[PDB]
Amino acid sequence: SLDFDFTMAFQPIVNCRTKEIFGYEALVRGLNNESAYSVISRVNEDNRYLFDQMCRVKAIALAAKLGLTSKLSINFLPNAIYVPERCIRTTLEAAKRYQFPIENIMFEFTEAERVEDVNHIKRIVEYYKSLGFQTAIDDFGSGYSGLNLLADFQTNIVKVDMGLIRNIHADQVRQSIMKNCLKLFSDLNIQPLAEGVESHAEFAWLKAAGVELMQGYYFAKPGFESLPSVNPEFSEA
Amino acid sequence: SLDFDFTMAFQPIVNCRTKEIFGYEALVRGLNNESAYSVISRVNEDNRYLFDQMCRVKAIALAAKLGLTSKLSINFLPNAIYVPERCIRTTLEAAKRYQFPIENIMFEFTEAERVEDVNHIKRIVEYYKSLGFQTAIDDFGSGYSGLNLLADFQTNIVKVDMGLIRNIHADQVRQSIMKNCLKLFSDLNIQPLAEGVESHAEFAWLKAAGVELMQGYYFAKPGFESLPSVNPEFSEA
Ligand SMILES: Nc1nc2c(ncn2[C@@H]2O[C@@H]3COP(=O)(O)O[C@H]4[C@@H](O)[C@H](n5cnc6c(N)ncnc65)O[C@@H]4COP(=O)(O)O[C@H]3[C@H]2O)c(=O)[nH]1
Ligand SMILES: Nc1nc2c(ncn2[C@@H]2O[C@@H]3COP(=O)(O)O[C@H]4[C@@H](O)[C@H](n5cnc6c(N)ncnc65)O[C@@H]4COP(=O)(O)O[C@H]3[C@H]2O)c(=O)[nH]1
Ligand SMILES: [Ca+2]
Ligand SMILES: [Ca+2]
Ligand SMILES: [Ca+2]
Ligand SMILES: [Ca+2]
Repeated sequence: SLDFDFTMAFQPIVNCRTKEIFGYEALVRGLNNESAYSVISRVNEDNRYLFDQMCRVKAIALAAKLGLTSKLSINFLPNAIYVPERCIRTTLEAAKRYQFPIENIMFEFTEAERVEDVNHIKRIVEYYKSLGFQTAIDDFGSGYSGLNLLADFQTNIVKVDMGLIRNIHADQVRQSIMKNCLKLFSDLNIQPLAEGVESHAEFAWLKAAGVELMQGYYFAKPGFESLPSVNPEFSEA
Repeated sequence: SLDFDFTMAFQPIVNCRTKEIFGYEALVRGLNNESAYSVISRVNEDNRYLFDQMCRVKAIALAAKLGLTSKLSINFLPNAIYVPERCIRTTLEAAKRYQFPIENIMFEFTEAERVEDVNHIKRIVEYYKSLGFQTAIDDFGSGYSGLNLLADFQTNIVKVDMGLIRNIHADQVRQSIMKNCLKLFSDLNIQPLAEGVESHAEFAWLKAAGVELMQGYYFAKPGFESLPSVNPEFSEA
């Protein structure tokens, strides 16, 4: 073990077709709502497995304490940790003590590590899918999270990076990128999710294009140790 | 300022529609055909801009000595100190002295390894296009080189990474990625180039799906200080 402490904020993912909440992403904060980066910047190589586990337990315990009945999304620590089976029971144990279905837990793989050689996140994704977890590719269209991931394995969901979503209602290039990626997603039976939606104009274009799942300040900012309600402008039109 | 010396190999790019050679990529080799990895291993921060400039001039001089009449494709090294604006003169002087038309020189931009700045390699790409150079995004669909690049700037050509190409006649996920990227490249009016083609089966599929420009061992391996001829089996049907 116990070097430093932190907690979670939660940000809803909204199904714009049914206007209900698909789930919440768990986002780490310091005890006074300090930033995620200011917490993760204290995570080094020696306490990576401890911090990984504590994030998982902390997100599961808080979501359950707050009464989350939809999905809980947890970023998988990008550091390609090994023996994917080692300390997966620490996540299985936590979900059992809070009676939280494995099937309601989605791990988001945000590949952005030091070495561009680690395709064996495929081993981890296929293992986690075998236990019943949902899976997502995070930050698709940025960093390392690219087509190279889709080529070798497919997750339930792909979170399109907010760089690709910003101002898309009037950016012809991003429009074409998204149009052709959605058909790719459809061909791969993968569900899209647009992240970082900030304005109604982006929302309205994404929804016409066929995206149902969306996340962003437009719907709700992350809520410190709380499960935010979603913007009235969208939930009543 | 020459701590060591090297030279070049050249590998043809074939336009399979017109059945003629589009150009040659210049690939650095050791003086005894040592690997490009072995030559770039000796590049540190101190001799970065020096090595770079030597690469471009060496490639132009050799190409001109060997009698190249088509395009010459040069890799723009990532971490190319990211401040070119004035230091393109050495490339412009070399092209003029060896009477090599600048419009037949293509630069291949493999990555944006200055991610603290956003428009960084966009700044360079637009500058070299403004001079009349050809440009290409290299290793598309692998590594850090992907859709995030296409969203903010467009080159004349996008070379699709051979990881996405490998065994594509057999791999239905890769067939879908490529079908939908090809239509995206069409929408953006970017000419696709398939890299690393190794067999006929791959070539025939890529050809049938509308790729014209291709490169790889199936056509010819890189030629040490030479301009290799292209395999007769593809040009004899
Ligand atoms: N400009 C903008 N930003 C938005 C919007 N909606 C959400 N954001 C923010 O984007 C980030 C998405 O999280 P990420 O997973 O892509 O990066 C995350 C994630 O990669 C990483 N992280 C890694 N492991 C984590 C972990 N166990 N728990 C929480 N965060 C973790 O911390 C990074 C910091 O994210 P954050 O909390 O500051 O901001 C959120 C979120 O508040 C939006 O609409 N507009
Ligand atoms: N397995 C396989 N490899 C192939 C095939 N066809 C070509 N290759 C090779 O793939 C590499 C494509 O070059 P790249 O730009 O994608 O990576 C290049 C490039 O990023 C960099 N580099 C090489 N020459 C450079 C140069 N002159 N200037 C700046 N950077 C250079 O080093 C890497 C290795 O060059 P290489 O000679 O060993 O291999 C070539 C090439 O010889 C193929 O069909 N199968
Ligand atoms: Ca995430
Ligand atoms: Ca993300
Ligand atoms: Ca290249
Ligand atoms: Ca390449």
